[PDB]
Amino acid sequence: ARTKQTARKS
Amino acid sequence: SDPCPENSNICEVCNKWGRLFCCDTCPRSFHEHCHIPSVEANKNPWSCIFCRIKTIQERSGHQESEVLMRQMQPEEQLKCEFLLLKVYCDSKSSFFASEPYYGPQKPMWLNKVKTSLNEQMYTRVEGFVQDMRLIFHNHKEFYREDKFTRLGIQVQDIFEKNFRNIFAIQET
Ligand SMILES: [Zn+2]
Ligand SMILES: [Zn+2]
Repeated sequence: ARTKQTARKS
Repeated sequence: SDPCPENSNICEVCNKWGRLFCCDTCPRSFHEHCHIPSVEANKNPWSCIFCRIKTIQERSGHQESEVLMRQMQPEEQLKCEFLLLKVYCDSKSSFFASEPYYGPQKPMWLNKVKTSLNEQMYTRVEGFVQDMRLIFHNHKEFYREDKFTRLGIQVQDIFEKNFRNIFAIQET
């Protein structure tokens, strides 16, 4: 499964 | 660069950022443990619980007794997992997620039903529906404060409505 990295200040 | 540009930047359950798993048939994204069942990180292509429910639904009135009598076969297993996820998708459910604070005869919280259902500790649907209802029973037993009492009433109605909608139970 593909993954990613998100952030509140991004 | 964004590995999954056509997929969400926040989880579908808790609506927060972080390490997200991306579905390969719809644009949803889930934390590793916010999805139910927990994401099989090495499955390609991975479809989320909403797509698997759609596949089952369009290719599969009932009585509540008969539904509860059913053994936890992969369909019923996935429906219950989806019902519990639908409960998780409401903010009020955070009150019932962790192990509570007090002593009842048998405490029960959301994460423990997640764990038991994950380890397939239920042989029939009645076990899962019974632990879910046991959460609200104990809440109506130990808490009298008006705000949290109304809160548990609302979460109860949410579980029961999602329960009768997903398993297609008859009114009247
Ligand atoms: Zn999907
Ligand atoms: Zn999440």
